[PDB]
Amino acid sequence: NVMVEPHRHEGVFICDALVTKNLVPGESVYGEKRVSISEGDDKIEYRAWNPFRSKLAAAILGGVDQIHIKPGAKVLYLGAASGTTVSHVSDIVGPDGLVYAVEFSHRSGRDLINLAKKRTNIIPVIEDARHPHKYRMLIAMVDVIFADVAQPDQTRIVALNAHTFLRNGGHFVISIKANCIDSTASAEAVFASEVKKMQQENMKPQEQLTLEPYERDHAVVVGVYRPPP
Ligand SMILES: C[S@@+](CC[C@H](N)C(=O)[O-])C[C@H]1O[C@@H](n2cnc3c(N)ncnc32)[C@H](O)[C@@H]1O
Repeated sequence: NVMVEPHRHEGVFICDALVTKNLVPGESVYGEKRVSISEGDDKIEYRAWNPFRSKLAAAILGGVDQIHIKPGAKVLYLGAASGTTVSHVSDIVGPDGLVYAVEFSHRSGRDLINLAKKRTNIIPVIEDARHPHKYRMLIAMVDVIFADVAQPDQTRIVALNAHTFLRNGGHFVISIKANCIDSTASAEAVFASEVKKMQQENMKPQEQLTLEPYERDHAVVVGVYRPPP
């Protein structure tokens, strides 16, 4: 009997509980359940991924087509907070991948630094994502930008980081809480405005979705970055 199967997305597993392979067996990050499966000499541990805490988990359970975060990927994560979702991104990309965890709160930054002591593939970048010139010497070109900064100017922030760091043909995944971007606009008006702005920066959405029943008026937009020469 197989208990934990690979998900459609490489590096994600499904146990309906979503889980990732724990890069640091024995350690939990935010109190999540861990499931360790031993058979003979083999052993693998997974970590439960809470879709009421992690917008990316809610999107995956909501049926997103691609997430682009995969084993070996280099990810620029904007708005890393204390590392809840970053820890699962770190699990997915694995030892040969890389996650830059950009977060400007020093309080949250201390949690990220402690998390990255055990995870070799996390670089805490405790800086303001509006000013990538201050950290551009730390960020090698990346494959994916994941953004969840919950700011009215999030699209401009993401575009500036994309134009600096994202490879041609790389991808983006942007989390959008409508009332964090413009609380006097309707969710549809916010999401349409943000999609429009992305397209103008050669961030072409390939999929957009909302996150019910985990979150209300909260979208995830996934797409590809195809800038001019
Ligand atoms: C919704 S929380 C992120 C939750 C996190 N993505 C997760 O799922 O684990 C938004 C975060 O973005 C951070 N943030 C907001 N504006 C920022 C900026 N200009 N630069 C860096 N971090 C920023 C906030 O401090 C906060 O930690």
